[PDB]
Amino acid sequence: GLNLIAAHSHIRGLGVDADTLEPRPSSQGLVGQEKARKAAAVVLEMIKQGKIAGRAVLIAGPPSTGKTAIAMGMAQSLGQDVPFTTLAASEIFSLEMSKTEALTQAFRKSIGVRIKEESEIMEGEVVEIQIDRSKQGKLTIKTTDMEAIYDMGSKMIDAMTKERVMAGDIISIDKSSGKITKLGRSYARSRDYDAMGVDTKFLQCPEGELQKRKEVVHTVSLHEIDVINSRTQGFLALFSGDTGEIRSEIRDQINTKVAEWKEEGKAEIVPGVLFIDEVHMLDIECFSYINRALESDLAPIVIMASNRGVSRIRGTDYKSPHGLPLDFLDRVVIINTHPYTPDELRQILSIRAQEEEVDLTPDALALLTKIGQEAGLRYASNLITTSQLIAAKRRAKQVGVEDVQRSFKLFYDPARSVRFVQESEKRLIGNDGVVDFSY
Amino acid sequence: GLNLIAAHSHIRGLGVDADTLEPRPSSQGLVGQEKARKAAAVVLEMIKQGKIAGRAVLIAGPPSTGKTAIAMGMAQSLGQDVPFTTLAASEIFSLEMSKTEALTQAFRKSIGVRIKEESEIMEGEVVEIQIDRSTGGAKQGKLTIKTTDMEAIYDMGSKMIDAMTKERVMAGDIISIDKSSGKITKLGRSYARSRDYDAMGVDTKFLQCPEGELQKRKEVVHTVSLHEIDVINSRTQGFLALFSGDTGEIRSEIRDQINTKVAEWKEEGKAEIVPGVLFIDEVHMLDIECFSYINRALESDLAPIVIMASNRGVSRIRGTDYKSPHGLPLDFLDRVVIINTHPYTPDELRQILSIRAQEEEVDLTPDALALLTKIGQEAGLRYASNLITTSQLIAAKRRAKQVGVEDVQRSFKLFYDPARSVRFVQESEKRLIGNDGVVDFSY
Amino acid sequence: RENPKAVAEITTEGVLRDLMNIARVKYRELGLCRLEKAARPRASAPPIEVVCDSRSAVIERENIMFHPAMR
Amino acid sequence: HRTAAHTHIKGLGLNSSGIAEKQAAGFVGQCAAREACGVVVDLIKAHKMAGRGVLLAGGPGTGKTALALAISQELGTKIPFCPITGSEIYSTEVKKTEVLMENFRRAIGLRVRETKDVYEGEVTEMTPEEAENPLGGYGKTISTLLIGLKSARGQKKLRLDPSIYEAIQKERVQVGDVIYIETNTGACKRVGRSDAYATEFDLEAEEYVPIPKGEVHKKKEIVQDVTLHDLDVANARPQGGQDIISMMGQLMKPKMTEITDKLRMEINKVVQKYINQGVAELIPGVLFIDEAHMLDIECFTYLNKALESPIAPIVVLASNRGIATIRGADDLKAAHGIPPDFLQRLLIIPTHPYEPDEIRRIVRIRAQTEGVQLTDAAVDRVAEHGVRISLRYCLQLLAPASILARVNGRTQVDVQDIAEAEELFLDARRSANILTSTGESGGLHGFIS
Amino acid sequence: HRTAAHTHIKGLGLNSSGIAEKQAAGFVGQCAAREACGVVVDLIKAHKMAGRGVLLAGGPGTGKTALALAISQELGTKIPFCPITGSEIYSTEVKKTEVLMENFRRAIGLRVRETKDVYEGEVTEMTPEEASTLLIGLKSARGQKKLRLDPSIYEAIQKERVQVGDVIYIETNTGACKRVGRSDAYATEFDLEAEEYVPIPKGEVHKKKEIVQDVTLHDLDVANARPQGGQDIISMMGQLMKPKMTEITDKLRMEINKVVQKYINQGVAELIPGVLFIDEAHMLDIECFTYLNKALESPIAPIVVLASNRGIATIRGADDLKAAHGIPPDFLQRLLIIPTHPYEPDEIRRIVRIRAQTEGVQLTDAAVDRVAEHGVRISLRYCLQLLAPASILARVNGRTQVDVQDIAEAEELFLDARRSANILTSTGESGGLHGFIS
Amino acid sequence: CGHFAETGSFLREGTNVALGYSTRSLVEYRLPRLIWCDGGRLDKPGPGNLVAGFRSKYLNHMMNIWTPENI
Ligand SMILES: Nc1ncnc2c1ncn2[C@@H]1O[C@H](COP(=O)(O)OP(=O)(O)O)[C@@H](O)[C@H]1O
Ligand SMILES: Nc1ncnc2c1ncn2[C@@H]1O[C@H](COP(=O)(O)OP(=O)(O)O)[C@@H](O)[C@H]1O
Ligand SMILES: Nc1ncnc2c1ncn2[C@@H]1O[C@H](COP(=O)(O)OP(=O)(O)O)[C@@H](O)[C@H]1O
Ligand SMILES: Nc1ncnc2c1ncn2[C@@H]1O[C@H](COP(=O)(O)OP(=O)(O)O)[C@@H](O)[C@H]1O
Repeated sequence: GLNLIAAHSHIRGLGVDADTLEPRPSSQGLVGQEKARKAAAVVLEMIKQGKIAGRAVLIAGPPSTGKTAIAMGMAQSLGQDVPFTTLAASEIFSLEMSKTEALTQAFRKSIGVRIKEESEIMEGEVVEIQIDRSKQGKLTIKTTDMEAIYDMGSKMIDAMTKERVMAGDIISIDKSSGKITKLGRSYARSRDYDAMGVDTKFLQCPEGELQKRKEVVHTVSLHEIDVINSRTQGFLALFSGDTGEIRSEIRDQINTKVAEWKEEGKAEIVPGVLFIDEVHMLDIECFSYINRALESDLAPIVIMASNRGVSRIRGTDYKSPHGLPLDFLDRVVIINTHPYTPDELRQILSIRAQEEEVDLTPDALALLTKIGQEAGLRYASNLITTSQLIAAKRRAKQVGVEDVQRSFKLFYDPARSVRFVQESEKRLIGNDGVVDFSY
Repeated sequence: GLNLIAAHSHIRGLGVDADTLEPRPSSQGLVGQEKARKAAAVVLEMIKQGKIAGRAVLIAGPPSTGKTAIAMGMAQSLGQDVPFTTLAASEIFSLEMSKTEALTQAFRKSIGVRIKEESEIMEGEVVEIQIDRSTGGAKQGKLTIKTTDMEAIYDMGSKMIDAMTKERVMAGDIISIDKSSGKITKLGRSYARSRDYDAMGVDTKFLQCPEGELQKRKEVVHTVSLHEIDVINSRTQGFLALFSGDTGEIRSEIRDQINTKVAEWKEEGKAEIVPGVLFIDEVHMLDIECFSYINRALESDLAPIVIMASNRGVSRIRGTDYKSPHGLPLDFLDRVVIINTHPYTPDELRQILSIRAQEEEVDLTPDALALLTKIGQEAGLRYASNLITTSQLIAAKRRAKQVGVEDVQRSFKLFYDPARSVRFVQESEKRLIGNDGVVDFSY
Repeated sequence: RENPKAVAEITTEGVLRDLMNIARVKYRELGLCRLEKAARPRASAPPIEVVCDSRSAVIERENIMFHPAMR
Repeated sequence: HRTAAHTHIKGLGLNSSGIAEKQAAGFVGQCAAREACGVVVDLIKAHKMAGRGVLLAGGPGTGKTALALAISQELGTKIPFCPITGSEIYSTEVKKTEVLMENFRRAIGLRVRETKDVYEGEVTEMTPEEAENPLGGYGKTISTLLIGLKSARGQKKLRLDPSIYEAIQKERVQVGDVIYIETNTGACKRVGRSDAYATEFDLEAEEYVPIPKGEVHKKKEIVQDVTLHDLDVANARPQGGQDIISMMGQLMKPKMTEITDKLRMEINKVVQKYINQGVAELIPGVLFIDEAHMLDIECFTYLNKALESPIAPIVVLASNRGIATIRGADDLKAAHGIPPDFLQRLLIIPTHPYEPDEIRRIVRIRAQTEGVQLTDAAVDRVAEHGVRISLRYCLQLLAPASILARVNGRTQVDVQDIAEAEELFLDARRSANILTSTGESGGLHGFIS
Repeated sequence: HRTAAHTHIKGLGLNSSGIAEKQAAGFVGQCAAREACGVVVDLIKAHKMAGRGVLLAGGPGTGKTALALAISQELGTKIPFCPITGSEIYSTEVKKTEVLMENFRRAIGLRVRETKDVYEGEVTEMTPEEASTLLIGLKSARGQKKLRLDPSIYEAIQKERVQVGDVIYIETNTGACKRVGRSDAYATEFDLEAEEYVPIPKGEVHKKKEIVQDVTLHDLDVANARPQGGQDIISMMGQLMKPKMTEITDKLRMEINKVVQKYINQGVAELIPGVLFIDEAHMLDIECFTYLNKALESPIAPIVVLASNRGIATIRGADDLKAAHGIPPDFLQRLLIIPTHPYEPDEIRRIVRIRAQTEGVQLTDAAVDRVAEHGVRISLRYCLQLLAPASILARVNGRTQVDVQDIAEAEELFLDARRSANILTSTGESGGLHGFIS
Repeated sequence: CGHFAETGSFLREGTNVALGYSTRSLVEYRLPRLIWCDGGRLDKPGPGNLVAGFRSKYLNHMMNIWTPENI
């Protein structure tokens, strides 16, 4: 389909016993990281129970230690039912709005408002419109399964006139609003005309009863209600962006009304998760805002990931662990992800090969595990796709060691690349611009 | 006219033997710089030949060594046949668009699409217009037109009668009509009808009648740049942004579509592509992001030749903190051949001053030209050239017909050269505000 | 559904109604709407136009630059 | 009427021979600089030259700006004098090189004959005529208006195009109004009601105006002064048509735009037609860039190309700085704060400090300019400042001393009133001593560093 | 046709087995790097994989951009190849992470095979059928045809000022129509009218032709983000009204992916993921690589090829961090890295000969020798730039071919940056009247 | 700063006269019909511009998320 195979496609959940939260050595695509997965499962429990507002959890560890994979597994195991905003810290440096607005919006995205509704919608093919003046009229609609005649009021005949409803059109009438919509024309009329206008499309005739009373559940972000109230047709801004630094007094009204809906039982508030990847790319002004943002009843749980050691915070010149302010880190609990043993690498490379539908020979998987130990998980992972293609070029049935070896010959790992950069430094643009182009 | 006398007004071309590319010792207003003028003529040849795309040439040399002069000489020796864009590198630091977008538009301006089209134009003196206007209007009407060689009468369609009334076309008016559009341009009033123009003031001009046939096909050769086609396609009056500015960053997929369509028109033979020149004056005002873009913009098939000038030595590249020749990064300079301009000898200064004394209406006495030449060696070509204008104004104050040594001496006394200006600064350091902000106002 | 602007227009003591019109009232009370103009543009021009020797261009000029539905 | 720093300057005070009179037109001294500024005035009045550069070079308070404003008076009112500081160039709307070009073209003037071709009369009939369009959804449209105009010596019936009816309609014209119509622009003005039926009992506060004398149709001619920049702005933000773009362009917020070279070049063609038609005189003027050291190296590098333009004003720079760092080019130091390759383009008029007797003369010129009648011992007192203190500090004391004398009931300023002015109103140096002595240590009562 | 820098590069020149031929398709050498690029071509054409990164790493002038344009030609015109420089993303309109998103989606293609039914003819009849439907009669030199028109296509025909005797173009399926003109059978309806008269169409009144249309996912974004073209006439005002880029929400891009997959399931559209190539990736900053890191994890992302010529260099936006290639080591782990090495003197000779015959220049053997000498001692790019000037100089000497004389003249008219730097060092020795500005 | 049609005679004008909108720009952008009419405008469908007709239908309707069937 349109979903291609990605880096985290094999991650299908968080892989824990739902009773004890004890992880198992592999399941749902994840391997190892047992304590981090158990901690992630404990966070997922308080996400799903929802009463604990505004906790912050940092996933800290070296590159290629499953910090993003665990965040994906937590999102998969949380399901579609609960909001899971996934934000790269780079996304907050908007030109169209301030960083604190951009953080506010991401916070607002992560709280759902859930509403359940039944409403009467009449949908069908128009058979005839009949009109009398002396205003009244009659409408004949069919499904595949019914035909009926409806009396139309004066305003309803006007709406039909304004919207140019013909016979053979498919129309919907929401009885709750009274508004007509034209969905198209019935495909039976495909021969009715030789040429058709640009805005015309054919449909199958509606099926079953003419007017239906489906029960539907709706979950909308607080961010959506904001942007809808931002301006007269603000819902269009939900797609184009095209929204300002929304006034705080609008959000003040919306929070007050959403509380009324929860008191009256019109809605259920569904607090979800914000995951900020590479949170060390935020600056001192983001972090100091997030402190106050977390300390509110409508704050989600915030997960975040960093691979930085002791490193300078952005927007300042002093260093700190993870690249984060200690004033901020005091509000955080930290999950640490470790490197992988060769046996855990061997499993992950098998899971990747299965997800990529690559049949490794046992020796190739062994050699590929050595490369994963010597050159890193991502490099050995990327050699799987490469060796499959090289094997296909020789029409091989299985990826042999010779296909991994040629993959290793053709594509350098980071360490071998850094060595190449050091070995050829005069042929390459230095940090001071010097280079020699000659032989 | 509206063109005044300006620093380059004497440059009429490159001054090179078109049969051999041998530079003549002086011609067309250029003096010396022979090797540089030969090189610029070889560039000029391959510009006209078109077959070579996206080469970049730097003209490098000390100030006042004729780098702009050679650039203006190439522009004057290309003329209208080839697009010629001049860009000061300061110009791309727009607030409307990113500097790589501004630099893209400059490359797009330098490729012409040449489109040849015909229309029947009808032109002559109006002998009569009858329009009945029968409550409504434009019902029916007849037009009589003559040249010196023919006369004809025409029944007009109603939307032509609107055009005639819109242009208030009158007996004796000399008009052209483009038939397919139906626009009417009044080229003038015929002299024989002058007395009928009782409302026209005495300042009014008159013309003789048009000559030959009333109707002929006139063929127009349009040249439109790729930038104009890009901007036209941006919005419902996109061309209107070619004047006001207020183009945004034009979307890349619009340009990519246009490149394909222009390749179709070329293959269909409907249009020709005419590669021009982009001249980037003082290119060292660009920064390291700009040079990285230029490196690959030059590799496009629809790239002009780019010509550049730099005053700079080994100098700090903008947007970074290290130094390179010309102030240009070495990776960019690898893509560039360099033409050097040298300092002038005293006789070449004498000739350039003589040329500048012809371009302004100045008579120099032989001793005044010798003194200005001496000042030219000592104080620079530009300063002595500005003493020419000053001396003529002093001579005119004393009502002299020719500029004498006395006038040049007054000029040298009244207006300091750069070195004496620096010496004045180096003496006045307590009265002039220093780099420390310190200054003493006491006597 | 919840906005003071609607309520302030129905209450008979127009207090908040006037507090919301301060700017438009005083602008008018200063006479700036009646004071002579102290400047105007020294030049004025109509829009630049494409000139194309075709009838479709003339129609499309009338459709856009003299757009009937906007007009 | 109000008195300002340069109110005493009236001109350069030169002889017909172009030598400076040692005290004339408000100046004292600077004679060599005033003579150089005279030759620059000659360069400007002789239209022949474009893009020559002049630098007034000299310490603060040496009269560089007085020289520039004296040039502005010797040129008179006809020639455009366009003063700016280098700090005006940093716009938030458009690139700083746009502002330079706008100022370059504001410094070139045009005087142009214009024929206004107009209809004027009392509206005596107004009758619209319309068509039922095909189903475009906006409904019927007025096809034309028939309007009757009455003047004192004629009448017309006009069948208007509907774009002129929209001018008539947005002008809120009625039958019985007096109106003016330009066939140039299609624009309409409601002049008033007729003086017929001018009954007092209208709340409408109408201006009743007499019937236009003469014929309904008129073809008056008037002479307009405009700059090239006025034409650029008119054509970049079109507003004189009755089309929808011109209409909406009056409702939108006005904003500056980075007018293209393409537009400016084609306006050169348009203006040169006016010259060849004999309806326009081109009158190039001067751009005075005060505080030119506040320009940056991008401004200066643009000025290279801008001055090479085949039309450009004369540019007069002023700078007050020694060897100083070029702004935007912290690697580069040069004299005057001007890039060394740009300085090559200019003629430099160095400007020198005043002598103590010149200061005495300036103090007396300035005192009588402000109307401060001032005793000779009081003049000597004020003129001992300017030597020991800046010249500006002298001139600034004259107004406090006048107030204090008048408050003391004196008709004229004595030495006492200056000696009180000296005490109430310090110079920078005495205040700088107060800082260094009081801020000699930190504390509750210290000055903040 | 014109000859740009790479116009001799026809492809990767790989064997059937994917081994590189030592000189083929206009490459010389880089065999190991051409073979590695061959596997990248296979990766792309398989269209199985999202978001794999590739890095081309090596000195300037080592052919990194030849290789990327060889890939682009191995993929052919079908597969979208989207080239940018890393400096192009610093837009003033929107955050640079939005600019990256727009370029990722330009690299994913969507192909629709549309049958166009065109009726072009003189309007012989226009009969309003209802009071909705129109019947129109169209005529060519070869017959006439009646058509039943839906009220929508009727009002399009009626919004254009079509009348009987006009010549029109109609697309039956799309509903597009154009007034081609007035038929010249009416050319004497008046002696003058403001009208354009065209011959009657002389072919069939009906034509059917099949056009394989290509769009991209970014085209679908732009069309869905805002009214485009004739939908938005007030755009003519500029300022607030012009079609600015806006920071598209991933709500929109997710909802576009839904609709696009619907038409893939109907079999109407074919998805074609392609390539985003970023040259001078060292011009990307730390925030861009931070975004790329996430964006490459999305299920749609194209294959990304990067080039860099930096050694160990500071990453932009974090001068505290120095890394190889100027690429953060965090992100470098994600990339398949292909090294490009310098050329031998004999390889320089062969490239000179390849480009000579591509510019149409022809050389003596000693002329090849002297140019190749400049390639070894100065730069490959310099010696190739000698070829065109030397041809002009030979031409104006009347010679049919370039010889040593014409190169020895070209090399003195047109200096390299190295000899130019020597001139700057000798002449800019002081800030004198004839010195270079420091 | 624009063109308009001058009245050449008052005596010959008469009492009933049609006032056309003559106002035009003196800046005057000549374009070939190949660009302005025959498919150099990418959005204008016709012969030659075979893309615009397809692209208009599919991007604005068929594959457009706001069409009611997609919504
Ligand atoms: N425990 C695991 N089980 C299976 N796959 C994993 C595991 N940890 C990491 N991976 C995979 O290895 C790659 C790198 O891990 P990732 O978490 O994305 O890196 P980082 O540690 O920088 O977040 C991804 O493709 C991820 O799916
Ligand atoms: N070889 C030459 N022949 C004629 N005029 C010249 C020549 N070289 C310079 N000039 C003139 O002298 C002035 C300064 O030269 P210019 O080309 O501006 O030098 P640069 O651009 O390198 O500062 C210009 O007015 C130019 O026209
Ligand atoms: N030669 C002079 N004659 C008369 N007044 C002068 C003279 N020079 C300067 N002034 C006056 O002294 C004051 C300061 O001079 P100013 O022009 O401001 O110096 P600058 O502009 O160089 O700082 C101004 O009021 C000016 O009119
Ligand atoms: N292997 C090769 N075979 C033939 N020609 C080459 C080869 N490599 C480079 N070239 C040519 O030399 C030029 C310089 O290489 P280029 O790819 O621009 O270097 P880079 O992009 O790495 O700086 C290219 O434009 C190309 O025309």
